[PDB]
Amino acid sequence: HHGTFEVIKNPLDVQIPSDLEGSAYIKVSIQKQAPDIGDLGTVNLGSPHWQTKLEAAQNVLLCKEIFAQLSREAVQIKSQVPHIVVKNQIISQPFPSLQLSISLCHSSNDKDHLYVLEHNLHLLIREFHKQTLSSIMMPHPASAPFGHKRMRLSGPQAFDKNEINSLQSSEGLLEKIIKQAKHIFLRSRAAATIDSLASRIEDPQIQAHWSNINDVYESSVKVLITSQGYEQICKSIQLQLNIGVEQIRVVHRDGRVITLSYQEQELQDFLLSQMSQHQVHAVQQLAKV
Amino acid sequence: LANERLRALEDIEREIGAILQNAGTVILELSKEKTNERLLDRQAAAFTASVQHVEAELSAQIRYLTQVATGQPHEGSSYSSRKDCQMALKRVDYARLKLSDVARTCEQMLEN
Amino acid sequence: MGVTCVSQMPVAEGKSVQQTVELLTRKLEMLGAEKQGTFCVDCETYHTKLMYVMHNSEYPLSCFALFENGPCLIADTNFDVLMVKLKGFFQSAKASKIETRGTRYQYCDFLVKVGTVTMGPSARGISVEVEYGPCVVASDCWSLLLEFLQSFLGSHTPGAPAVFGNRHDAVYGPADTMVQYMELFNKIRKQQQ
Amino acid sequence: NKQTFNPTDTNALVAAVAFGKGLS
Amino acid sequence: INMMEYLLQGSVLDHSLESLIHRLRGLCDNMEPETFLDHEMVFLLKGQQASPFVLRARRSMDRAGAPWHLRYLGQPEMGDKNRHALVRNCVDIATSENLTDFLMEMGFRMDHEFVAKGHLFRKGIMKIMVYKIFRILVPGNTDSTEALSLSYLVELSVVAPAGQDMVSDDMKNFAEQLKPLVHLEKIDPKR
Amino acid sequence: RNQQLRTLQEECDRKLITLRDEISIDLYELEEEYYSSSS
Amino acid sequence: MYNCLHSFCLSLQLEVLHSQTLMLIRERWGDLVQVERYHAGKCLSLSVWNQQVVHKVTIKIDENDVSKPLQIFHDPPLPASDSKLVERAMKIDHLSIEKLLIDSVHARAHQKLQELKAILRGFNANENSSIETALPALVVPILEPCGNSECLHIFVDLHSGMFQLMLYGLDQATLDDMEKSVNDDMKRIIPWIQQLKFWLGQQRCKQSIKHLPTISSETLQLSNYSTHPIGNLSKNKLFIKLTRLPQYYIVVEMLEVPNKPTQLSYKYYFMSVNP
Repeated sequence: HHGTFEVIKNPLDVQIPSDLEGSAYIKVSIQKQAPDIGDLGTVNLGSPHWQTKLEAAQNVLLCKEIFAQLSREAVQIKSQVPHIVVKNQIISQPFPSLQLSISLCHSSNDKDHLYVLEHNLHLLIREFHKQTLSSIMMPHPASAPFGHKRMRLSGPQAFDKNEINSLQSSEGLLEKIIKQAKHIFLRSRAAATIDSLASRIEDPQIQAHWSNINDVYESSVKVLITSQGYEQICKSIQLQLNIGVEQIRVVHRDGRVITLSYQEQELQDFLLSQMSQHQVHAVQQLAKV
Repeated sequence: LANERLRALEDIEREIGAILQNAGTVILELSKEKTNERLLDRQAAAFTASVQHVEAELSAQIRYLTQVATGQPHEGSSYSSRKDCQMALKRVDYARLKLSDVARTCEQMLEN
Repeated sequence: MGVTCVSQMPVAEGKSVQQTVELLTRKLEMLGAEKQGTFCVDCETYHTKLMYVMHNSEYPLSCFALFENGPCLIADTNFDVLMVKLKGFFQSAKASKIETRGTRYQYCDFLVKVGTVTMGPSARGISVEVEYGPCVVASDCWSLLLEFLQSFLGSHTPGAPAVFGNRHDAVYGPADTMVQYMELFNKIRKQQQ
Repeated sequence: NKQTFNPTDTNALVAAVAFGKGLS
Repeated sequence: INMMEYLLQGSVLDHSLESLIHRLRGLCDNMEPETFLDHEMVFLLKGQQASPFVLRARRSMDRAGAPWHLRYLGQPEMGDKNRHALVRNCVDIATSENLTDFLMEMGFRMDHEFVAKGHLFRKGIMKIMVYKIFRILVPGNTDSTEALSLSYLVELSVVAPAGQDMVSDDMKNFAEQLKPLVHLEKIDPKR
Repeated sequence: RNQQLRTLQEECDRKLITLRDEISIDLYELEEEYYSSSS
Repeated sequence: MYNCLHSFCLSLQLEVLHSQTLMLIRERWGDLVQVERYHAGKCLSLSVWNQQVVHKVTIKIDENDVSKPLQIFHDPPLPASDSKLVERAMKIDHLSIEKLLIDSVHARAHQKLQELKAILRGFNANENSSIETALPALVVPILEPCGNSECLHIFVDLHSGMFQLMLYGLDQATLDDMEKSVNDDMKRIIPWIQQLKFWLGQQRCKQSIKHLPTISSETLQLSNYSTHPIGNLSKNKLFIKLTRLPQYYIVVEMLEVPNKPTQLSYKYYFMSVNP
């Protein structure tokens, strides 16, 4: 879409094309009450003024490409748990109790949200724009043709099939956003179960500390069970939990690893079974003292 | 860069100066008492020097354009860095909003 | 990249090649190995001294140029095209094309490849390759390799490949496997029968 | 009206990069 | 398959290079310059036939971790399909860092060396490269360098599979975009 | 234009990183203080 | 006056729709919906779920009783009969085609699922399979008390007809072969859902003894084995090696109760050992 505008003498004035005047923004959201297929109903909504209206039009022209990429990839490429699209919505089911919806909102077309995912969407599409216009492609030796560096290293430093396939990845916009949404959901439920346990039973204490460096796919905690006044003596149960995209990994202070799942009954029974052993180790560590 | 604009507007000044001084000369050569004939020569010299330096500057400018003209649209631009900076500003704004909200809930707990 | 050992299993005084191959594969599947594809190795010789050009299906974007004792090049796939351009200084030395074919098994960071060697249409040998993954220093892990080889071979177990003989702290690389393959191919083309 | 190349240079450089005339 | 290379060459005086660089920045893609620096060697093999075999080998002195590069270029074609650029058969190979020893053991002999320093630009599938040629004496060292002339050399190159018409026309148009400053022509390697 | 925009971006990034570190420190202290009470 | 205006009126609307379909054919949908006839000003017809992966809709006005709006006929394809999903592939008041294209295929899908449910309830009464009405899907249990995992989920995708399956712990190599088999006929689904029932067993066993010093395995490898009594157990059995003290085994054997198809019966055994 050529984006030509035109400028005319009045002190000065501009003329933007139609289809590009208003204000349009994307919106992603997670809920639980499933919606009807009733897609048609409802509607969604000191510098030179030419600066303001020009950049508003550039923003509108950007938000169209993102949704065109997402909506073509919804229908053209197969996945698991398929998708539906009518005009301006995408509806999806990562987990049997997670519905996310993506929606383009525009104001030339009228007759609770996760800001992180909307912010990340622009960066995904811009980093997709870069790699046809960057230094990696240029070849330092004058004789050599154009092409990515690693894929000319792969000749005289004999790479093999795994490295090659790890170097040519074709992953799309919906994939990564679904994955980030999943990890956010799973992390929030793990936090809620730990905190409900901490608030409901007070026979042994339970304490959690979260990490400080974090990613879009993983996270970690340290959980520690101690008695109210004996924190120095009896401290022999301590867990490192590592939360991924749909699993949980648990490492225990004595060389033992378990792998949970995205259901919270498993994790709610694990901690309880450990709070059952704390009391015996507590009596041992005081029978020494 | 800007020097080019400055010289062009100075040339505008000298254009109107040449018109003014020519009008002055022809004031002098109607009055019976045209005594300041040395100064009549002065105003003739003003006419002369003005016209030549004006035409000199414009001819030089045309030659300079004849060495810098190529007839193509010059498709460089600076859009990416501007998107990146706008992203960073709204990230800071998000931060400021969440901070104010925490502030008010702490404010209301400290007060009972 | 990992340490690799290449050897030849004798035909065992009877039967055919297919019977020995299926016995070895049955032992491997009994141990707990699993199929993960196939493989092929070829070689060609060139002369006006002798030059060797080899390809490996494990490294699909490389060509190996070898001398008997000289250096060794790892180029990309275009190298053979360059040979086609020469055509006046190096003959192809026809009737010297040999290949090994088979399937590859993986068992917990090990790679086992048992193949049949063909002089074109006729098969006259069996080759066994065992490669370890996480160790890059030659002879550092030689004990694990010996134990595994004694596990699925019993007798006929080789030992101490000559390429290891440079007793330094050098890093084992993928060009040494090609030296071992060239030596094995020379041995088979010498013995025949 | 100022000149900005020199065809004898062109000849020298081309005949010295297409084989080593002037470098040995 | 086989590939072909189309070439156009010219030169520019070094006291007007800034204007040419500004124009090339304005015409080419929106990418910053590279400023390469390469060592070059030529190997020749003299057999029974009159025409000896010739190969070129390059190395980058600026970026560490770049493999060596071989190149072979055949005789230009006299066919009358494209008549506005040098059309030749090229083969290019990326090679590990023991190329000289293997080439010497095949039978090749080194002939001459030089060092090239300049800038690089891309426009579509067209490669612009503007560089200055140095001279190497006392061949062991690479710091004994003197300039060869008072001018930089300019190359326009396109590499593409065989066939592939209407390419020399676009190269001609791009060359004519630079006519007041540089005059690019087809020139034969002989004198 | 490019140089000015990059300088502004760098300043914003630095401010966010320092804020995150300070909030983490306090966040660590708050959890410890809260998680060790008999309620 | 009314007749002339009504016509022109009923012709501009038709053009609006053809344009939209062509535009959609480029961007998103693409070579999955086709036009088969457009004589201007009178009617058009669209085809969907063609057998190059055969179903048609037609919009049309005709010359009698001018007071009628556009008419849609689903007669050639023949849609399922429900009093909510079928009077909503009728109204064309909203001027958008995709919001009609998807409702037709959605009302076909919500029936293609029901006659799978009928194959199942034929196989076995007293079932508990259920059907979701936000997205068209059927959830079927494999053992009797379970939770939202651990259950096979069957989806139909509106854009291309086919079936899509998932199970949480199942490996990819098996799902893709499940999928083809069931996408040739809707009654090899049964021979496949007694094998998985023997799959969910090993999953409920291994995870139960993971906090203990043991090594689970699905096959031990020992000579004798053809005269000893252990040559007379079933084929769905697990060996549990006790690591702290070697050469001791617990063997668990799973058998199918033949009275009713959603339980198993468990037998525990104790064995020792010295090929």
